[PDB]
Amino acid sequence: GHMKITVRGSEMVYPAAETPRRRLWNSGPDLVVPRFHTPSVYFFRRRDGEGNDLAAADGSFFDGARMRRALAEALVPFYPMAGRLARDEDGRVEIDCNAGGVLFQEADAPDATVDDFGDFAPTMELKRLIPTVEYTDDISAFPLLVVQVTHFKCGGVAIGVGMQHHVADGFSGLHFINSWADLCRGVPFAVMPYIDRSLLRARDPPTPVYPHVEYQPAPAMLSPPAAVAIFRLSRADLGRLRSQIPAREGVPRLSTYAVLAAHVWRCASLARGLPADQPTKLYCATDGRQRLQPPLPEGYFGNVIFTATPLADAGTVTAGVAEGAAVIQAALDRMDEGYCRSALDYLELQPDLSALVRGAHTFRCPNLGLTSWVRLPIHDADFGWGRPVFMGPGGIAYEGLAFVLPSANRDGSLSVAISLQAEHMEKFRKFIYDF
Ligand SMILES: CC(C)(COP(=O)(O)OP(=O)(O)OC[C@H]1O[C@@H](n2cnc3c(N)ncnc32)[C@H](O)[C@@H]1OP(=O)(O)O)[C@@H](O)C(=O)NCCC(=O)NCCSC(=O)/C=C/c1ccc(O)cc1
Repeated sequence: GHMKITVRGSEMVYPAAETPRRRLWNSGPDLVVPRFHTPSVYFFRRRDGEGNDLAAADGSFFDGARMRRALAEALVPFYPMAGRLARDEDGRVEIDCNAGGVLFQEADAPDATVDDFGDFAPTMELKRLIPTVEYTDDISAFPLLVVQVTHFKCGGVAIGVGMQHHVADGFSGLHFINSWADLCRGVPFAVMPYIDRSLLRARDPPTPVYPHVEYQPAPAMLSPPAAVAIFRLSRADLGRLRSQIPAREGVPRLSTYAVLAAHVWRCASLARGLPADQPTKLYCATDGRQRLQPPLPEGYFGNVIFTATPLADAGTVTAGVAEGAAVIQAALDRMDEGYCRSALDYLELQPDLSALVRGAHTFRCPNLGLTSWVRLPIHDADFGWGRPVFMGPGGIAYEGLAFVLPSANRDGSLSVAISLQAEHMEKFRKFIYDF
């Protein structure tokens, strides 16, 4: 259906104090992440478990003025967020820290309730909860951060975030949002951001020592409307799925990501009807912070995304989750300090990094992307009126792109949010539970 959603006011929000005016150099990983405003949506319920109103003692519940004041404070240490994209003399995209501000707006949905969104699948209707950005040829023209706070008939609220990917990855993006939340809640946030990105500069001279398959063009089909859905697997399902894989003494244990990813990859491949000899490539975003040595400063503010790309004939992936999980874990296992360091050097040698940008052509059939949010603090944004009951991607712009989401409660379930061709989704829906 098409929900009535009325925007009651838009406002640019600026840092509430002096911030540095500068150009901020972007690292190779900053430049190869997707070129969108990464969409996320938060839902907050007006009543708790037992039916108590979650409004504060002063009657507030996501009061706009308060949120904007806290936002302005947050933008002082996180000042690149209030910047704009630009290019350096060489044509390399950078951030112009010019305190141009972020878009904040409020909306009302007078006839819809949080419950109407059901499972919170990242449909184009869910995307309506994030402000829309008009992309022209002037890359400096739009804010890097847009936010909408939407109020519902039930008293509940959605916060829709869109964060231009050059500025921050998951950890750094949520570091900002959660810090904003902390300020709004009336507590100082624990970790000041570290802004300079030169720590991720390549070595001089660059000395790559791997082919870096992750930056090579993805396989094409050997010589359509995209559906979106979300699927929960209970702790017991994930257990049973793991128990299907032989775990023998002396064989290193597969990660839950590798097992689940093998399952998703196998199901998508079967649903797409891939022949056994069709190559297929799975794109796995990997956090460099856990891999680089010495570790980066705790508050490093930027992208530290490296990419693991298992690649196999569809025959290997569909033969079973055991075989697919092994291929994925091997690809993950490659992602150590020396590999991530080599990748920085490799990216430095490229004449034009915009060519390596991951987008529609990257994730589309016969390939796949599976971005884990399992260890991101997506449920910690408490602005003063409680923790969210759901957080997920606002939409999924590319076919073949999927997310692993952790549960908002303690049940240890995981959900897979995914986009596939409509004809293929109909099969995927059945296959993901058909084990
Ligand atoms: C993706 C990998 C390869 C797979 O891992 P994962 O699903 O994230 O899970 P982990 O494997 O790291 O952690 C799970 C394991 O760790 C264990 N564990 C688990 N939490 C614990 C614990 N607190 N204590 C101690 N043991 C534990 C847990 O038991 C579990 O064990 P096991 O079942 O044996 O696998 C992992 O290495 C990794 O790099 N994860 C991070 C990937 C990442 O950075 N994704 C974000 C990309 S950027 C993006 O999407 C941006 C979004 C965004 C969003 C909002 C914005 O505003 C802006 C942007």
